[PDB]
Amino acid sequence: PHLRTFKDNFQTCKVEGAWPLIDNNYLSVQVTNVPVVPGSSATATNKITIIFKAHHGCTDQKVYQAVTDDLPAAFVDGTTSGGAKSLRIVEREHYVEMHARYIGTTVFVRQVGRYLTLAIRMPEDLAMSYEESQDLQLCVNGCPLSERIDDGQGQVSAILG
Amino acid sequence: MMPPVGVQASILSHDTIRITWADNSLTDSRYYTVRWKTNIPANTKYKNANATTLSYLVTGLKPNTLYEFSVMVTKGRRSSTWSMTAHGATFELVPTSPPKDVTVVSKEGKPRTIIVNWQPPSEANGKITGYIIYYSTDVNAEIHDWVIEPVVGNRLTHQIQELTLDTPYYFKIQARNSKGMGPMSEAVQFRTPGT
Amino acid sequence: PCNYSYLFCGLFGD
Ligand SMILES: *[C@@H]1O[C@H](CO)[C@@H](O)[C@H](O)[C@H]1NC(C)=O
Repeated sequence: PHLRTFKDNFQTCKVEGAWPLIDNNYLSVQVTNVPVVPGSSATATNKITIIFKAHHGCTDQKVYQAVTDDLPAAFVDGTTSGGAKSLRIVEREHYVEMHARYIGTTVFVRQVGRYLTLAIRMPEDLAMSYEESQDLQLCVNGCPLSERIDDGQGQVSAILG
Repeated sequence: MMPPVGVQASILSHDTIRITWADNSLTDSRYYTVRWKTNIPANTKYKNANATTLSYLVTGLKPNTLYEFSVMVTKGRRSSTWSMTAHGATFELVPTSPPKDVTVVSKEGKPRTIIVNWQPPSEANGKITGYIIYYSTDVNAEIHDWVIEPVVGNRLTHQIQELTLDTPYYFKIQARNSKGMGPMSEAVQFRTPGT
Repeated sequence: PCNYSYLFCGLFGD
C-alpha cells in the first residue's frame, strides 16, 4: 500500500504479508498486505492488529483486530475499554476509533472497498520510544528499499510533463 | 408485566455461563426468554433461549469473551421488557489455532539476519503471553531438533541473526497463553541471500 | 492522572 510516515515521507510499498507499522514500548500495529491482483506488486491491507501494551494503573493489555468485512467496535475479548476511561473504542461507520488517552494515541480504522485504511496520531516522544532492536516500523522509517515501488522513468516523465 | 430482576452470570468454563434471575411477581404456565450477545465479530445479533425455571445454562460460548445477558417474562398475551443487563466473561482456553500470516524477509544490509513477522492466532482464546519460533535447515527434523526461540506475546516481529548464507530455512510459530501452548503454523521456507 | 507535538501515520490501499 501507500505509506505516510511519522517523519512525513510518502512511499508505495509492496510489503506482502505481515509487517510492523509500529513496534514500540507502548503500542504494536501489525498489518497484513495482499496483492490487489495475483500478477501485481500493488498490495492492500486486509488485516490490522493493534496491541495496547499493558500500562500499570491505566489499562490491561488490549488487542484490536479488523479484517476486511469484519471491523468490530470492541477488542478481541468483546471488551470496549481498559481494565478506566484511559482506553476506549468508538464506532462511527465501516469506521472505528481507538482512544488511548493514557498515551495520547488515536487509531482510526476504515474499510475502503475490499481493503483497510489506517491512521495513527501519536506524540513524538512516545512514537520514538523504542529499543535499537525494534528497527522495522514502517510508520517510523518506511519500508525497506527492496519493498519500495520505483517507476523513476515514468514518475520522472510525469513530473516533467 | 414486571421485567425479571437480580440477573446474574456465573462463569463455569471457557464456553459455559449459568444465568439466574429473581421474579418479584411470584406454578403458572409463564416462561422466561433469555437473550445474549457479544461484540465479536462485527454486527452479531442476539441469540435466545426459553427457560421455565429461574435459571438457564448458556453453553457454546467463545473462550475469553465478555457476553451481555438479559431476560424477559411472558404469560399469555402479557409480556415484560428486558431486564437490566448482566455481564459475564468466559474463562481462558488454550490457543486452538496457529499464529497467522507468518512472513520472513532478509534484513537490509545484514544477510545472515532475517525478520519474522506474524499475526495472532484467530483462536488465541486468551491473553497471549508468548510465542515460540522454531527454525531449521531440515523441514523433516523432529521438532526437538529445531532451534527454539521463545519471544514475548505483545510483539509480532522478531529478528533472527547468525544464519548461514545461500541456505533454505524453515520457520514455524506457536502461541502460548496462561492455559498452555496452541498449534504450530505450517513451516514457511525462506532462502537466505547468497555470497 | 492516566491522561498523557503529535506525529501522524497512514496506510491506504494501492
Ligand atoms: C420461546 O417460546 C416462544 C413461544 O413458544 C417462541 O415463539 C420462541 O421462538 C421461543 N424462543 C426460543 C429461542 O426457543
